[PDB]
Amino acid sequence: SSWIPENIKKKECVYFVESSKLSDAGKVVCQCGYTHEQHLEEATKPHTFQGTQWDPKKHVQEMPTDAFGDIVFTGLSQKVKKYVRVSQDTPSSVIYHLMTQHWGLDVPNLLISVTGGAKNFNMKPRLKSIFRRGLVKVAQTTGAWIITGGSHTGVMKQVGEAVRDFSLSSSYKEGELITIGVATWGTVHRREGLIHPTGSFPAEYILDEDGQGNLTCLDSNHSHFILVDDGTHGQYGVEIPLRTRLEKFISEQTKERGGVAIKIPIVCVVLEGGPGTLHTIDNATTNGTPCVVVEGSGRVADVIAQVANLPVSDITISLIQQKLSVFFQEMFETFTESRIVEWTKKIQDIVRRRQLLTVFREGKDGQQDVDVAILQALLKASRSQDHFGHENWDHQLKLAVAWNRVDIARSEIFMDEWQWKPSDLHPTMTAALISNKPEFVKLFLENGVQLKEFVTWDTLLYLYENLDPSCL
Amino acid sequence: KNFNMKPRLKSIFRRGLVKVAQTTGAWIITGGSHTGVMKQVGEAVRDFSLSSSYKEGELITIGVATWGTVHRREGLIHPTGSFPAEYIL
Amino acid sequence: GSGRVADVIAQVANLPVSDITISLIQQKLSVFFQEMFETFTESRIVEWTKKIQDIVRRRQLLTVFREGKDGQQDVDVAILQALLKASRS
Amino acid sequence: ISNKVDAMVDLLDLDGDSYHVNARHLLYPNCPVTRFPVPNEKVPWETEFLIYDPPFYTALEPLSTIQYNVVDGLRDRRSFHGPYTVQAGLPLNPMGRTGLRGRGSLSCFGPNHTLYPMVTRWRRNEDGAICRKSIKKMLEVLVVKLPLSEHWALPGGSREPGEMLPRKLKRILRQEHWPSFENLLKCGMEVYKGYMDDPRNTDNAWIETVAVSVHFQDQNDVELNRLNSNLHACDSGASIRWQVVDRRIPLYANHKTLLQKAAAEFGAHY
Amino acid sequence: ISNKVDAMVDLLDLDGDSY
Ligand SMILES: Nc1ncnc2c1ncn2[C@H]1C[C@H](O)[C@@H](COP(=O)(O)OP(=O)(O)O)O1
Ligand SMILES: [Zn+2]
Repeated sequence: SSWIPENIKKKECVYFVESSKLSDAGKVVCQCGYTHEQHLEEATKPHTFQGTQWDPKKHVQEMPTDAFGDIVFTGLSQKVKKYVRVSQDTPSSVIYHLMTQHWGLDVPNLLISVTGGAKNFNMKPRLKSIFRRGLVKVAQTTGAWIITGGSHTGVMKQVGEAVRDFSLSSSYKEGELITIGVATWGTVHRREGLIHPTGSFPAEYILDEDGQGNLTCLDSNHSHFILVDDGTHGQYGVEIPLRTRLEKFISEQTKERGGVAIKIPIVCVVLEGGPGTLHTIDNATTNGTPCVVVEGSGRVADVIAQVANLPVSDITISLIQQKLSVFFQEMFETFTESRIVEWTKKIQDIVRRRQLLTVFREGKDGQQDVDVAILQALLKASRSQDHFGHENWDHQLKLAVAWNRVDIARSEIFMDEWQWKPSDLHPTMTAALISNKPEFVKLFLENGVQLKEFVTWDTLLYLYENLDPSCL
Repeated sequence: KNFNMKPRLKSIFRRGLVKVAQTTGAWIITGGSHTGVMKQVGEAVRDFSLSSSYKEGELITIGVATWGTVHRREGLIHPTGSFPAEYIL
Repeated sequence: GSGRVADVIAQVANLPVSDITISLIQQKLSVFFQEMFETFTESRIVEWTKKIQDIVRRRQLLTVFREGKDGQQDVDVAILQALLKASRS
Repeated sequence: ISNKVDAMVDLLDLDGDSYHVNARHLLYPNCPVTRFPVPNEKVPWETEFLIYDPPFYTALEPLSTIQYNVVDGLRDRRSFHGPYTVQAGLPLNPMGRTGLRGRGSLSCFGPNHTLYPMVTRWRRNEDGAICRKSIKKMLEVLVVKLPLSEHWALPGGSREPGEMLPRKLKRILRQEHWPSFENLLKCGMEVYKGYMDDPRNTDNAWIETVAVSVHFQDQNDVELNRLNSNLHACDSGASIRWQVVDRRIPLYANHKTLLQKAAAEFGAHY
Repeated sequence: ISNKVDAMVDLLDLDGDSY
């Protein structure tokens, strides 16, 4: 409570230009997004003549944050949920510093990310079933961290409703999942009351979806909340670069096993979407994240599906208009000619990096939950990639034994070689025994790891430490 | 002394050895040394011979080696004959 | 599948002797002559083509036993196939 | 039966511009600017750029007393790709632009030269045995890292006039061996001379490269490798490590395409 | 088995004045 407003800062607009904009339903706006009545404390008055035209970055300076605490809702959920306010230029290093010992969160083991459409979405049954089943299967095992925005809209709300569908019946009870929400301070309905000078921490946020009007209310659905600010009011799509940078930083350098480096497997999955989803995928691909698209979601899945493995050159603008009439139907009105043509750069950028994008067939390929697609993406972008080393190999298998995919284990053997010594498979078979899947230990015995030197005194003590609580 | 082991090759070699040696009067010809599969042919020989109805030696395994390539030659030479022929391994 | 000698003979047994060149020997010198490359010299590498050619051109006295796809059993099938090929035919 | 019918099903079911994009790098590094979309059908100059509003970031037209694309002294002021073209008053960089004009926050005017050296030392275990590659001889190429950087950088850069040493080879490296390697560094065949796909180029200037490929028959080949290493002492770098730079080296994305063509320097299989 | 053989049968069977 004494480390923040000291190491985490905020960015605001230091003067007003009152450009002639009505902000739809409203009474005049600067361009800052706020009004003259509430535009900081001295920023309402003009600071001499800095400039007669608005461009944010040249004049803005830094002031500390004022939004921190833990949100407790009236009746929706009687539990503690932490939230922090972050700036746009804040490095991810200090943010990870905040997560580990300032919030009491352990090191991640999986960093699946979910992005999708907000207030432009539609529902069908078996897609919902697939999404929910994949969510609980990936989140209940290991220490997977699911990263998603902040809002209660569509599949974005359904990820959380699946979270509590699993959490209502849980042996450990309380919170077995760490779901982090990311949103922009500008796009928050009930900001009044979320600001405190030093700290009070009731952080009351009633979910009043009726009075939101134009800014979607924050969900009651994410365990941790990240609320970014850039100086913009009601502008979505601002946190796209920062989210990608943060997830990357928490991807490669949070563990030091082996004495050099450990790269935690990471996948971002997209369902439906629009321009903001396109920007998210583009920034994610530029940073170096494997991405998977679930086909059939609508209006975004097919376009990426039928350009993923196709050559980049033949993808023309004309092809974009032929793809603009079937899966850009309801969003054609908001798309203008100067705005339509931005859909070819980002798609080309994502496609030409074929090592970080895969398509998940809904009907004919991988007819199962999202585990097969996610692990295929991880093995394609982890083992076959020219950048990653040999240390993380031991971690793809530890991830795979949880997903009980032994055909993939057979497949991955043929291209890697553990010529040094087979003894590196003892730690993974320790976890295989607790996961209890016998095909993996059968593979281990047929590979030739001898059980004579495996079970040691400390090894058997650790195995006896992890009996199944269900049995007597 | 230049060899490596893997399980199912060992199983195939051993199974073939006992099946071919236990039936008929097959003579298995092999060198003299305890190294690798060269040692494993013999270890299969005693793996079969330890449990045998006729007992004693049901197999005739001949070893061929060069006198030059013998470690403990001292004591293997006799003028006419004493025949304890002690050779500690 | 045994290693460093089995594949080389396997993929030259039924192949024509003429196309087996010295260059083919060096392409076979990098994958199954890895640990023995140090002891093999240029004057000693080239002796690996005469003996292989001599064994191969007598196709009636050499056979290859597939570990996985042909004769998936103990060595009896391969041995009897060799005996019938070199005995009756 | 149930799984053999499955194994039976599978097999009887069977029985436009691709040009440089890295130059037009979105999210230009070291600058807070975003680009308008310039598709792959919009890479050539002849196509009409409907939304052409390029950035004007320069942290100026310093064209006075400096003849661009001309023969001005021993400055390498000529573009090797034939005559240049001008678009109204502002000339266009051949191949493509990247998003910076003039000189920018760089060292000085002229070209942002590059001069990549390389050193080889035999692998000592007990007498100097060689660990080959899977197929052919993979000679131990080696690179170094900049003292404060996230990437490995060879001791090269913009060639200072009259010196030919880009301030990084003569310093923070070996001592008392400077004159020896300078003669060798100007004796070799190039890997590529021309504009190259990097997100750190300029519209008014570009990179002219000089490269030399040299192999030492012994790790003690005079003072080039043995005495140079014996007289080299940094004593300031926080981290140091030595590895053979195979496909595992995280160099520039610029350098991978250069290496794809420079693999022919030795003819070995990478 | 009974319906997969049926699904198997189908595809290998294959694999003047107009005024
Ligand atoms: N390949 C490259 N081309 C141009 N600038 C590069 C570059 N790689 C890195 N830079 C940038 C990062 C440094 O902060 C900056 C320093 O530039 P400088 O040394 O002042 O001039 P110059 O780029 O001519 O050498 O160069
Ligand atoms: Zn304002």
